[PDB]
Amino acid sequence: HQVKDSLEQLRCHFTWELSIDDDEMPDLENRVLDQIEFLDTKYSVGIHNLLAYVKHLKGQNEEALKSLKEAENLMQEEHDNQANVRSLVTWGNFAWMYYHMGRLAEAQTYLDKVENICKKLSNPFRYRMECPEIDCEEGWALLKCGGKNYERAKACFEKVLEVDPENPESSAGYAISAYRLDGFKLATKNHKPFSLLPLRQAVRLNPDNGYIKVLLALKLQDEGQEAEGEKYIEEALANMSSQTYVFRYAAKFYRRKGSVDKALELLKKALQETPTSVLLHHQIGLCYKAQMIQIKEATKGQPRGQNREKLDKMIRSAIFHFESAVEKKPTFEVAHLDLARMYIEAGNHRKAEENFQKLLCMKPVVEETMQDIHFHYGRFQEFQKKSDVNAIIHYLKAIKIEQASLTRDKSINSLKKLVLRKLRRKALDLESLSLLGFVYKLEGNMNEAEEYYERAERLA
RNA sequence: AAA
Ligand SMILES: [Ca+2]
Ligand SMILES: [Ca+2]
Repeated sequence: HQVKDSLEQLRCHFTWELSIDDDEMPDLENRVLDQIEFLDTKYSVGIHNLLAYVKHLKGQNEEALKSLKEAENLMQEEHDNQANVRSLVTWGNFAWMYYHMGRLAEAQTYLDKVENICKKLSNPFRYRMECPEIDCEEGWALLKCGGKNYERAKACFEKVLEVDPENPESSAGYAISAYRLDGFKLATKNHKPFSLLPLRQAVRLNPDNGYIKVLLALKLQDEGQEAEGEKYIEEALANMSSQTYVFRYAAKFYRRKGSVDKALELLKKALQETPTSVLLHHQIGLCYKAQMIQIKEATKGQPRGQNREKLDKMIRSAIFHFESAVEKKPTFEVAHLDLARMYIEAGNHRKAEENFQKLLCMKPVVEETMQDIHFHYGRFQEFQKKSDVNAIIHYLKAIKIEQASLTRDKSINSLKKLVLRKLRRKALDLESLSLLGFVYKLEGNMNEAEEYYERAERLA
């Protein structure tokens, strides 16, 4: 059992517990291929090792070995054939691959290669290489493999910064991880911009990195400093590196600023290069949604003639792109929610309902998203299905998720409005009286609350 | 990646 025990001491994708789910694997593979072709980074060893790991999980071990050989080839060709500790991730993945393929003599050869380097560098462990480069590699792998891994990713980069606070690579990874984690909390009450200072430091330490700049721009826009942010958008757009990724986030920036036509032009250029990106399809749908809202206001809700044709084009285009996003990544919860809401605009309540039913079964990484799912389904029930019974059920389910948020407050207000309406048509509805007491209790008005709870009690 |  020495071989398997030794393999478990290696630091590589096989021991990083990435937990890649089958239903997210097609999208992951597409994003890995996009990154190989279009993200300009100093080292590409990590991304080719992740592609090999994906190929292995797909049952394509010979294809996996080709990616590991490419990782080794690129490491030398583009860095003066110098030795680099990042090779140990590749060798570790070779050892695991050969073990799984039954090429056990070769697996042992790769264990021996790793051991030889750990000894040469006075590493305390025989096989587990302790160095900042491999902490970074672990972090980048976690960061590519879905939101459930982001706290672990951030901690990988933080471990480096606790020893070397000006390390450029880990500054970048820590800032991106922190930014995405801030996004998970962006609608929660009293959320704070933990990623802002990290992003400023990462831009300082990585002055040519346009990916970091556009995230800094977006966080500045979040914090009410759009003009400052726009300077970073312009700097990133002036450099050719990673252009297709810069376009995604610049487009978000311009959409949120109100320059939707400009956003769409950038996204359509980006789609020429990465047509499988679910982020691009979702962002494109969001632009069409924003244009729909614009047309509705200019025509005060009653577009006719060419305006009606334009509106229908926006609705059907948003549906097309939201459907494209969820075909490619069926776990993309918020894209299903935007899709359901757009089927309401199209007048197809059966397809809206179908997508809401799908959403009610999901288990998002961000648990608060289920507040939005119940809230919007409750609104659909109240306003499209004319079912106060089901509206109340789902407003209550949103409220039961206790985390204070924009949506939980809207759900309380919507429930209040609904029950006040029912009491106007029937002042002695006992269920409505106690729900109104509940609402007032959640708001803090304890005397009004107990009044309605008592009033409700008497009648019974 | 909605918000
Ligand atoms: Ca390039
Ligand atoms: Ca290749």
